[PDB]
Amino acid sequence: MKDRMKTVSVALVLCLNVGVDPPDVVKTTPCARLECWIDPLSMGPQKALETIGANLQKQYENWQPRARYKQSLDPTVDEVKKLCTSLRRNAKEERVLFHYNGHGVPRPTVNGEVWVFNKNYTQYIPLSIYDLQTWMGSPSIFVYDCSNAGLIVKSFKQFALQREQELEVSMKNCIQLAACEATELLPMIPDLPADLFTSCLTTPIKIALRWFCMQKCVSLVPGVTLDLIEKIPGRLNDRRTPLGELNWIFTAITDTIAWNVLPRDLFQKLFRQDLLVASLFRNFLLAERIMRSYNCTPVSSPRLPPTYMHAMWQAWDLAVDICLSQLPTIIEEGTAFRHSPFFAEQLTAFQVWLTMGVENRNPPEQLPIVLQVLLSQVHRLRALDLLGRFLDLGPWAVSLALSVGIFPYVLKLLQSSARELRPLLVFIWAKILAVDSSCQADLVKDNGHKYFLSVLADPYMPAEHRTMTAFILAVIVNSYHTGQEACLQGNLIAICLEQLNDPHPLLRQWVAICLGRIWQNFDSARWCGVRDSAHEKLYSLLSDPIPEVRCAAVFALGTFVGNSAERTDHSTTIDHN
Amino acid sequence: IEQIVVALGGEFKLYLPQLIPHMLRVFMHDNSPGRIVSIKLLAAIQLFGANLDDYLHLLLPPIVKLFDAPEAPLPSRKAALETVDRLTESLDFTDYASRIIHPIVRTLDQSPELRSTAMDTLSSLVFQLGKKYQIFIPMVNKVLVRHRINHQRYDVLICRIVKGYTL
Amino acid sequence: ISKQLPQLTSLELQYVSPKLLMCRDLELAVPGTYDPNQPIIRIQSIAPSLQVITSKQRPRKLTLMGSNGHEFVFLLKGHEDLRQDERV
Repeated sequence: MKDRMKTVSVALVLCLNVGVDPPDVVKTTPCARLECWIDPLSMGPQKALETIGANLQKQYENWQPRARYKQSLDPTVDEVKKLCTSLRRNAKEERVLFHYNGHGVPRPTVNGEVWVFNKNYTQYIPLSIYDLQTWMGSPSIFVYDCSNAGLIVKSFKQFALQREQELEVSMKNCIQLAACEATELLPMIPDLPADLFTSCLTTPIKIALRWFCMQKCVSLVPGVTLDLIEKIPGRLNDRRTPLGELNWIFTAITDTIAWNVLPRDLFQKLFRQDLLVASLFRNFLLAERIMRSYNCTPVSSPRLPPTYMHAMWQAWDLAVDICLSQLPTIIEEGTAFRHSPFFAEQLTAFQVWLTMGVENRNPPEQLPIVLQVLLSQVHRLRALDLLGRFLDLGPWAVSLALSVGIFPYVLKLLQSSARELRPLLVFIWAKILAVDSSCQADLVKDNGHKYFLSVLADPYMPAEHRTMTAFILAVIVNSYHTGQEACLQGNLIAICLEQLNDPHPLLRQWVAICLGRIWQNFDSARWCGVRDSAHEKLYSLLSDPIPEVRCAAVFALGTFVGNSAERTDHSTTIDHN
Repeated sequence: IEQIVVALGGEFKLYLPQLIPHMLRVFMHDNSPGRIVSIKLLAAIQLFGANLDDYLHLLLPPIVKLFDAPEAPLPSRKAALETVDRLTESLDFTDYASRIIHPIVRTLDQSPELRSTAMDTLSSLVFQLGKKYQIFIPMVNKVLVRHRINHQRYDVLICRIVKGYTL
Repeated sequence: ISKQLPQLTSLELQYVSPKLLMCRDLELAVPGTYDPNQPIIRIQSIAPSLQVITSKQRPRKLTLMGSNGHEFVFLLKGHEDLRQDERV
């Protein structure tokens, strides 16, 4: 994934204007009023406007804390221009997010204009989409929360085409999210927040539980209501509290659906390049599913096929069903929390796939879920074993596993003190390196070699694992000067000599091969070998019963002799002997 | 009922159960000349829309039973076929593949009038399914060769599914 | 405080006094209603919100729900001695 990118800045434009309704709308008596989970009519206009502005920034910060956030409450054209220009100038070539909420002004127009205020707050001033596109740079992502949001997307694409027509006399990296279709109105039901789309995009679990509590299936759960949901204990980042497990499961399920439905290139583009974009698009699926039931249809710039009917959603409905059943005892009687069986059953299904599915049939559906449990101390061992078994089928399995995004996870487990992960990691890395050899650099830059070395020096390790470690080391140092130097600093020569005479033949062969490779086009290794009496022992393999060991020893000797760069008479004497 | 449906949005879901029994009684016992009440009721069910998610298993059987019977008049049969064709655009028909495909194939024989409408309805389903249709490709083909039924739309889809494309 | 103050237009009992919020079916009679001849009327519960009249003194507008079935509205004053009114 070479085309890395980041987002650095966020601009929050809010056209709220509390207290007055625009001419277009007539509202019911109860009506929906919550904004960012705050009732604007229980306070004064200014305090409510500031509180909403702060809560929105907090909610956005939940998903991206390392960014610069700037607010713009009830603005005018000049302020918007200044803010956008300054943000673009500061960001340079990184990505920028624009967020627009228009719940207090008239609906968009067919001419490609959106409304803002005037300095006196007595009129609505149009603002052309063309100028807004002009002030913003190429890499950008837009979010619209208004009634006829589709018109904005259509006009944006029209002007993007026009800017190419007028060049023959910026959509190439722009993303857009919209809350409605060009001819639809947002729902206003008293039981829902008045900002459904942003709530779905920024606070998935809260609205998910609130929606679940409103369905006809809740009859299967006794004594669960909204008040209990209001007091769910835990934190969104503590994977052991009740409230963190749900977030974990939600992430896993959405990632699985996204991988299963979309084509490869779009999945790589949207779900694996940037964290904020990935989170937004993952919540987009929940937004779609929830809003489909109120006669509404979100829209996006890179169009995606429908996903509201995927089977995995059923699984979600099951998990919640169990978790909320324990709430009364947990909250009232101080009972302990019982962890869910979701991951165990998913792993069981993945295991069931392997027994019969050797052939190249449809791949399994639980690969991303397996990839989501490597870094948990409970399921680490079983998941690693199953992954190792999967990777052995053939090169196609390795290619698929690399494509789904497994590389960074394994590279992070090398920095662990546990003594049980050694053989599993050795097997996985051997299988990976057998196919793609370009990873060697990434192994040396982060000093992973240490790990493998600490396994090759132990005489109690079985011979097969030692052979695999030797193969890994041999592949690492081949045709790579940095690897040569780094492994010489580890004194691989002495360890190679120590185990050169083991009964196991292939171990001898690979040890000889790596020993010959290390001092290829590298004089210091040759000096070390001469000083440490290496070739004298190596001569023994010249009479081994097995021919392949003989050939490996001959290759090692030839490489040893080749390094002699016509140096002084001592090297000449050794070469002649 | 039509006007109320168009008035309320997604909230109509909270009152359909109270009315479902009366719809079931109409389709079962209807003495009207030519069964014009049923046609109007189908016209309304066409509007019902993205509701009916939790009750598609109650209404669907009767409607099917309408367009396979040999004794009923043709207009009602066409109305039922068009009703299913319209409903396919918003709902999901993956759990009832066998419960619509078999009656359609049965109705194909013994009547040449409903040919074009029948296969117009058929092509519609094969598009909400893709790979999930493979099982049925041979069987229906046997009936297609006997009466030599042709349909550009249905033919393109089959080729794309066999080759791995979609539009 | 001078700038924070003017925007307080209402008070929610939950941030102010949960004790009153928890109250239910008390045996205390509604203030200023006891008569030794008529039957007694008790406070069923207190409403959750208080409305603050915009003035310098900022009096509240409390409302109670009696056991009889009718609401009783009151004015809650602070910084004001109210005994000379009783005598008068």
